[PDB]
Amino acid sequence: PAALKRLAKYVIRGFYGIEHALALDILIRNSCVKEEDMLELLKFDRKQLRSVLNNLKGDKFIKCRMRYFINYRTLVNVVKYKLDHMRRRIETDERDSTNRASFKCPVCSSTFTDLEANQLFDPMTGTFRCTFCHTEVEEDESAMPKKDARTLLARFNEQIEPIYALLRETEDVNLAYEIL
Amino acid sequence: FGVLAKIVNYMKTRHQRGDTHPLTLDEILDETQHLDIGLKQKQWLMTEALVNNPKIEVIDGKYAFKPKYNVRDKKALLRLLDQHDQRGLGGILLEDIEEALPNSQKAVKALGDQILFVNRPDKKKILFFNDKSCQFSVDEEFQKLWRSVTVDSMDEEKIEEYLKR
Ligand SMILES: [Zn+2]
Repeated sequence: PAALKRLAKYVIRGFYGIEHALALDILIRNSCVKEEDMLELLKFDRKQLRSVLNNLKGDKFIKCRMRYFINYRTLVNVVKYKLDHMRRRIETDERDSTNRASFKCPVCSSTFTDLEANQLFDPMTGTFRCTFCHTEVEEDESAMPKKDARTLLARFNEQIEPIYALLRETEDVNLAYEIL
Repeated sequence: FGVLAKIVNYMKTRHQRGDTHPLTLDEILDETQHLDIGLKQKQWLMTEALVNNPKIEVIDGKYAFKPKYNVRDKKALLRLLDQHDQRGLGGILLEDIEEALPNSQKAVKALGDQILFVNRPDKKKILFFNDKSCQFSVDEEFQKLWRSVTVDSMDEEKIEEYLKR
């Protein structure tokens, strides 16, 4: 699983810090080392390394063997589980959160939609008057992208996708590798 | 007893200064002008203590590798710092400083090669390691990563699987 080893080397760099990356890396070689031994090998602080180990174990990066001696080893799922979850994270993002229908009152900075426009009308002025502090409303752009920026992240996501294509192929090879 | 401990500290200092040359107990007594420690004590120090001390290597009639298990080389252990896939496993800030010169200049140089520093043990201790792959997207570094993961909790992953199918 040399490909998976490298795909993992990708995952450590992208994800957490180098301490975590270092701990994951030693484990990738099918480590079953004693925690005290893993402490001496790593030379971290015992409590804090354990904090690293608990942070990694809970998100589900780690598996154990109760030997009452405690032993740690990389969970046997081969990242894909992590990647699938991450893809959903990206897949959620990708979806538009900005409404194409949007007035706001400058005074109260509240937000309103097309749905409220048929009620926020006032015929004596021929335009819109707010509910609790009647003032003219114009556009919104509140807690929302004005220009480019969510889109730049979507373009960023697009930029990510080719450099992830090879990794998707790494996955393809891994997925054929599930005969072996 | 005290005299020997002073010898060891001197010996570390002399190694730091650069004098890695092999020498004898008689020579150290001389150079420190403490030959009048008495032949009984001299002998006991020589043929019991400084033979049971694992920090020195006895060669023929003289002591080598001086202060401890070391390889010295001008503290320019670049290959050692490299060390292929093993990657040192991990160097210590204290050992490099003890080695010859202060670490800081070397570390600064090492920070612009492939090395990373972590504040191990007591934030005051530092370890060096070898990184490789760059980070994959310029986000604000930490807000998107916090949002991106699979729920720590069971059946979440199964809800992601079900949404895919
Ligand atoms: Zn208002």
